[PDB]
Amino acid sequence: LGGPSVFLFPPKPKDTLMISRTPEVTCVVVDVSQEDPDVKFNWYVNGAEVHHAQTKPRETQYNSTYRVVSVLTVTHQDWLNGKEYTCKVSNKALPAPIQKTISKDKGQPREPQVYTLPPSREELTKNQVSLTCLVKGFYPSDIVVEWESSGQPENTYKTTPPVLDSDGSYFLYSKLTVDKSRWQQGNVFSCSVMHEALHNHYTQKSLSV
Amino acid sequence: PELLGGPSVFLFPPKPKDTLMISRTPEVTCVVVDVSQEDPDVKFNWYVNGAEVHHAQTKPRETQYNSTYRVVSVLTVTHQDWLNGKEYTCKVSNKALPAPIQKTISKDKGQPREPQVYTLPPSREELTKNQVSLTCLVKGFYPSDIVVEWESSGQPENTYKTTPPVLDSDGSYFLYSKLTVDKSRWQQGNVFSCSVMHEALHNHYTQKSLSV
Amino acid sequence: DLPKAVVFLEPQWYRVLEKDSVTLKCQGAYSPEDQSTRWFHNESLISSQTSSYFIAAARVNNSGEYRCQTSLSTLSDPVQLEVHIGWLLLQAPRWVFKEEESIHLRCHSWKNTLLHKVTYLQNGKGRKYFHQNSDFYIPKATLKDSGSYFCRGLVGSKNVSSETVQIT
Ligand SMILES: *[C@@H]1O[C@H](CO[C@@H]2O[C@@H](C)[C@@H](O)[C@@H](O)[C@@H]2O)[C@@H](O[C@@H]2O[C@H](CO)[C@@H](O[C@@H]3O[C@H](CO[C@H]4O[C@H](CO)[C@@H](O)[C@H](O)[C@@H]4O[C@@H]4O[C@H](CO)[C@@H](O)[C@H](O)[C@H]4NC(C)=O)[C@@H](O)[C@H](O[C@H]4O[C@H](CO)[C@@H](O)[C@H](O)[C@@H]4O[C@@H]4O[C@H](CO)[C@@H](O)[C@H](O)[C@H]4NC(C)=O)[C@@H]3O)[C@H](O)[C@H]2NC(C)=O)[C@H](O)[C@H]1NC(C)=O
Ligand SMILES: *[C@@H]1O[C@H](CO[C@@H]2O[C@@H](C)[C@@H](O)[C@@H](O)[C@@H]2O)[C@@H](O[C@@H]2O[C@H](CO)[C@@H](O[C@@H]3O[C@H](CO[C@H]4O[C@H](CO)[C@@H](O)[C@H](O)[C@@H]4O[C@@H]4O[C@H](CO)[C@@H](O)[C@H](O)[C@H]4NC(C)=O)[C@@H](O)[C@H](O[C@H]4O[C@H](CO)[C@@H](O)[C@H](O)[C@@H]4O[C@@H]4O[C@H](CO)[C@@H](O)[C@H](O)[C@H]4NC(C)=O)[C@@H]3O)[C@H](O)[C@H]2NC(C)=O)[C@H](O)[C@H]1NC(C)=O
Ligand SMILES: *[C@@H]1O[C@H](CO)[C@@H](O[C@@H]2O[C@H](CO)[C@@H](O[C@@H]3O[C@H](CO)[C@@H](O)[C@H](O[C@H]4O[C@H](CO)[C@@H](O)[C@H](O)[C@@H]4O)[C@@H]3O)[C@H](O)[C@H]2NC(C)=O)[C@H](O)[C@H]1NC(C)=O
Ligand SMILES: *[C@@H]1O[C@H](CO)[C@@H](O)[C@H](O)[C@H]1NC(C)=O
Ligand SMILES: *[C@@H]1O[C@H](CO)[C@@H](O)[C@H](O)[C@H]1NC(C)=O
Repeated sequence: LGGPSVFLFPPKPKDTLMISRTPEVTCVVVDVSQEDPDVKFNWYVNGAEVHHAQTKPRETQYNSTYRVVSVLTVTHQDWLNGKEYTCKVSNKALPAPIQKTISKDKGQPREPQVYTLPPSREELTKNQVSLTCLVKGFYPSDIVVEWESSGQPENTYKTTPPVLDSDGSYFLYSKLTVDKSRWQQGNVFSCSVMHEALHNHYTQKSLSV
Repeated sequence: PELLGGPSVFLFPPKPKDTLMISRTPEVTCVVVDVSQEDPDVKFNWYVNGAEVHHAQTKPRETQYNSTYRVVSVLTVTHQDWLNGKEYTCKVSNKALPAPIQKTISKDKGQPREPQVYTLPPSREELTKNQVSLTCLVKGFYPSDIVVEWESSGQPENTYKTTPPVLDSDGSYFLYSKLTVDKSRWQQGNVFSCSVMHEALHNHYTQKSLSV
Repeated sequence: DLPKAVVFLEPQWYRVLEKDSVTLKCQGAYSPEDQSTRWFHNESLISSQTSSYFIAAARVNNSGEYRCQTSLSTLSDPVQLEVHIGWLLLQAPRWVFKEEESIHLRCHSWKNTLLHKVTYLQNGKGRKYFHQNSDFYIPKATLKDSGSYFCRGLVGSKNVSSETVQIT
């Protein structure tokens, strides 16, 4: 049969990595009726009901159905150590509470070495050149590849989704477009990645010519 | 076991290597799943804008795991009938469905430009290792379904693993391929090639090989 | 002239499904001494003979326009019958609704199949969601309806929608 449905989502990596953005794990109840609502979240963190569970209102959805979201503020360390977080919801529509649990990719890590390729000499024929940031064999999928210029960000880049290599490690190529005028003047462009297997969770190489 | 509720149908296109290259048999496939204890039968009807069912030859029902006899049937295509842009429909019908469900796939539309193909060499700092990574950047094409292969003169290494096409900032796709070979072959002095197959490519082939 | 007979829809939905069952009734006379109803399909004559037409499996060659008339009761008036085929079906009593009345919408299934997570929409946006299958009684006309009203469900795992119906 059917009823309300729960979706447990992990923190977005840039939050958990880099101590400056609190990391939250959002629990989303969906298809929650208007008659028969009142959803009760029973949060669990490695065996502790943890009553800092901050929930939210009843969201208004085209399909009349309601949608409730509750964010639990997490710790940067407790996520990475491997504590298992867990949502348990009940509603008079559910004849047995629906519980689902998550806890970060539990598997043996690896380091991402960050190599940085340059434009091909023919591309310098085009109107804008493409700078490549290679990120070889790492673990796990979560990662934060980003480009920067001189001082602050560059947002003219598109990054390949993580691929699975022959050994079981994840590589990914980011790429960023730039004015041939801007690349030939000699501005230095730095590629910064953030993974849970890099001391201080932050390596960053640089490219020029 | 089962639980039932009304069968389903999935239609997949032909593999690009079979479309962009001749004397390859390219195909359209009708995967029908979730038939059950009712023993729902075959009945497959393929169309191009109304058509004949000669390229058909349904297979045998196979259940494997979950006790729902998978049924599949595959339709052969001319490499030229694709690409220009036909349609191809299924209309499969089961004695446990209201009205025969049907799906069509056709080709992707849209202006196809030719894929550029740049070739990138091992990173400066990547030479401090027994294994380097040759990189091939295929940027600027449209119809995603592209083929990328590597080779050394006349041998095909499965060393490479390639990124799936990723949408760029102008509707064109770009991808990356990585080939990890022992440095020796690199510095030693070999020539490695990145062949690219795209309907927007002269003879559907271009390779921008590289060496030190 | 004499009293008109009337056709009664059992149930009250003039939209059916290629496997749903309808039964038609006729009151007008009750043919005092001896009953007989004479039934009319698309302007013709069925040999039903009883006071009730029995349509177990509805199937297109069963739609059209219907009429009846017992041992008196003149001749019945024209009642329409549609027979769509599909999964969902937004059944209704009638569709002409002005001023202000009360509507009793139904999101029918097919071969009495269950329908999880049912929704009713107002020419796009929904208005009343239900977890299990039930009708959508709306009382006291909204004064702003009159857009395409359809419903969507879940027949096991299949994502099924309904063919639209315009009300006013
Ligand atoms: C009524 O309407 C509401 C909402 O309206 C609509 O909402 C969306 C869908 C749009 O269409 C809007 O235009 C519109 O307003 C409906 O609510 C929706 O219900 C569906 C399911 O019924 C949900 O789908 C699920 O989505 C999750 C992921 O959802 C993220 O990504 C969505 C698209 O990118 C996005 O819309 C979501 O909001 C959410 O976005 C993320 O949010 C977090 C939290 O803030 C944020 O940090 C993220 O950054 C953000 N994402 C991004 C990219 O930024 C999806 O994962 C679910 O898939 C699981 O389940 C599937 C079903 O089996 C399965 O196929 C998948 O593989 C996956 O399965 C699980 O995967 C893992 C790995 O194995 C594991 O846990 C399980 O083993 C596995 N299997 C199962 C069974 O769990 C799923 O598809 C929508 O999210 C939800 N919309 C919401 C919540 O906003 C509602 O259904 C409507 N009802 C009716 C009756 O009409
Ligand atoms: C009972 O029996 C089997 C059990 O097999 C099971 O297989 C997997 C799933 C595991 O769970 C195993 O443990 C288990 O044994 C089930 O049969 C399968 O059922 C699933 C879902 O019901 C189907 O999944 C669909 O798969 C397509 C893609 O399918 C290709 O790739 C799969 C891997 O990605 C592969 O498994 C398939 O075999 C198939 O592979 C292709 O095979 C052909 C020939 O065999 C070959 O020529 C191709 O080259 C090859 N392709 C590749 C890449 O290798 C996937 O696309 C479907 O997604 C649709 O549905 C989603 C949710 O509805 C939706 O989000 C998607 O967008 C998509 O929906 C469509 O989307 C587009 C637009 O967005 C559009 O077409 C439509 O609008 C929309 N809807 C539809 C209907 O098309 C989907 O995930 C399997 O194909 C199927 N058969 C298999 C695996 O052989 C069965 O489900 C079991 N019962 C239950 C209850 O689970
Ligand atoms: C009383 O009148 C009603 C109408 O007022 C009438 O209902 C009609 O019956 C016919 C009989 O089939 C239906 O015709 C179908 O029309 C659809 C369009 O929706 C077509 O797609 C169909 O074509 C198929 O049928 C042929 C035979 O299977 C195939 O050879 C052909 O290739 C197609 O596959 C089909 O012709 C019609 O939809 C209904 N409804 C109407 C017209 O509103 C009813 O039959 C009359 N009473 C009696 C006793 O017949
Ligand atoms: C029943 O349907 C078929 C479909 O065209 C038709 O040949 C036949 O005449 C129909 N029966 C009647 C009574 O109309
Ligand atoms: C499937 O049904 C849902 C309603 O639950 C609807 O929002 C969605 O549009 C349907 N599928 C697709 C592919 O749109």
